[PDB]
Amino acid sequence: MKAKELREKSVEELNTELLNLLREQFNLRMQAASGQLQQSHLLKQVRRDVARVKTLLNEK
Amino acid sequence: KIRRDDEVIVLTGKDKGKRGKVKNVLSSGKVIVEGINLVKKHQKPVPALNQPGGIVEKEAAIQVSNVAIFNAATGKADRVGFRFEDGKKVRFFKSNSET
Amino acid sequence: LLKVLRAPHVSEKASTAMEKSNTIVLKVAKDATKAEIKAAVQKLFEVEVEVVNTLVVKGKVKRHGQRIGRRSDWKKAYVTLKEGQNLDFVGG
RNA sequence: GCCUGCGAAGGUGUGCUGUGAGGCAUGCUGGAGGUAUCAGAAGUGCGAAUGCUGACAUAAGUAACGAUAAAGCGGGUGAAAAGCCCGCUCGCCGGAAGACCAAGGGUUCCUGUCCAACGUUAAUCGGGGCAGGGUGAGUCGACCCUAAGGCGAGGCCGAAA
RNA sequence: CGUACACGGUGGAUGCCCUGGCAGUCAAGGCGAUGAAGGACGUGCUAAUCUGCGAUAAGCGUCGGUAAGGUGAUAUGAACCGUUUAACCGGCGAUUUCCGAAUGGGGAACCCCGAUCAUUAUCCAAAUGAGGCGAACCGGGGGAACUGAAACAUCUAAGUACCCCGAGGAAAAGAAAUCAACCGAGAUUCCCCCAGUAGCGGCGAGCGAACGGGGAGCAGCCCGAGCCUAAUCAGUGUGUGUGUUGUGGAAGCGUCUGGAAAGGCGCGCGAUACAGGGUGACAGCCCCGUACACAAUGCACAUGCUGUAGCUCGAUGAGUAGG
Repeated sequence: MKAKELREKSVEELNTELLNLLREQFNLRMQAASGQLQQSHLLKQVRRDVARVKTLLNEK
Repeated sequence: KIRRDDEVIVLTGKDKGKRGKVKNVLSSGKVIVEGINLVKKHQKPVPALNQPGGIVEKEAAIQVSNVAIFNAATGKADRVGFRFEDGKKVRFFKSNSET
Repeated sequence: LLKVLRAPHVSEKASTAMEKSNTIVLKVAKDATKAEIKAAVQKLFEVEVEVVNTLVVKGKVKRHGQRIGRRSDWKKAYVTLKEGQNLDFVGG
């Protein structure tokens, strides 16, 4: 997701997104579980995404 | 200067004649041209030199003194590849003297 | 819900448990008090937990020579469900 | 104003010259620079302070290892076993080398794999080296309180910590 | 077993090199209650250190620059990012945990609040100040001794060492009830000189100016009443130059030696560009770079402008002069 996408989203859409992403990062906690399916990319992106939406939420 | 985006033409080493694109430039002054490689033990097309060894520094290690990018002069070398968005660099590139 | 947890558990130790005895192992965040770990569990896991216990651990320095250790491990927490079902999969 | 990888400076051995300080040549090594003249610049040329620091020889392969004085005979494993393990025999300690703890120390605990270093001999042993694993209380303790006494604030004194 | 040498060793000197120091010069110069400096603990797939950040954690966003590669020092393995143009280098904004001047209270970083002093005061902390830090410079106070005098009580070292309080980027002084070669000079510091002179001193040892002159730099002005107003005050617009840093880009012959020439010899060339570095050996013409020009940042001080506003009359400051 890019800043452009978040801005277009509605106030509610940014809330459901943050909650959904928070859901992602958590299932991503499988790192400790030593899961294979895991991938460092999205793991590091989820924290940025939830951050971006959070910052734009403030911009609003 | 030399850029990894420029195609080079060897002229001295045993790889004299081979054409290829640079893969990276080191602070040491050695350049690796795409195509100039060696055959490892288990037959793996990986760039390097020649002599028995263990962990090692990749790249065939080529000297800029024996390579051939653009070089206005009576030589045997021919065409070479080269940014453009600069504009001013386009004028120099257009001049048979600068680049 | 989906806010605090890490690895379900490990080999023997966190295996002898959950075998048949109603108890579950799971790595929980350090900041995680008792409010959660009885929510974010019992919520996700198809069950209801009663007693809750959050442990704390950490190794230390040394182990080598003229190097540096100074660090700190991290701590999972046991949480007994209730006479029902064990998470609905992992276990016995 | 000259020399040099058709090889310098330095070093080792050797030849020659000067009363000498010193200069110079040859061979080997080395393998990069090094001089002569005149005119300067100098943190400029040493055996000789129970001198300072580091290194090293002789002394010497010489002085030293003892109340919980305990090991011995078979066997197992192993390339190797006087001190790793099994059995037997024989002993030591008893307010104690027994059991539970405070302070203090702090992973040194357990398992597996090893041993170059450590264990004043050896080690297939280890509190040694490496990699993992371990310390799950409402009623135990902390947490809470106060004693001698201390501190901060107001009051009072060139000034003030 | 004595000595010299040879081969090998020990050892590390020596010779050469040096990504370090030492010294000088030019430029530039403050940081913090919108809570800093420092420290602690964290943060990278693996990371123990250092560095960078800090839980949006060796990073996120915007603009500009730059450029096709890159994922800090580490040139590992895996993997990933980049042309929806990243890496990397520069302005402004957002976020900015806890302690810390912290300031509720206690406390070896952990638990609950504008603490203390003070001003204004709608006396409600309601509106504000102080309480810390910073290499050493300037100012204001307190003030030794060893030592010299070849003893020592003046003197000397000292008004130094050390103690206290406070400012700035700079401080103190200053327009003369002065000087005193005169029908003369004429605000104050500082530099040179005058002087090692005048003067002081068991006149023993030692101590020690000033006026003036030559320079640097120059500026003079404010308190009772009358009257009236272009100094001041408030606000607006808002730079030049200069200084610092960053940025744009082509080109290599012959013979000999050599593994390779940036060698020797021969020939030729550029220069508002007779710095340096790199490149298989001493390359001004092989590459960067240097003239040149551009860009960013700081400078921002100033100037211009709006509304304010002259000038006049008298006196001139006692517990002081002085004892």
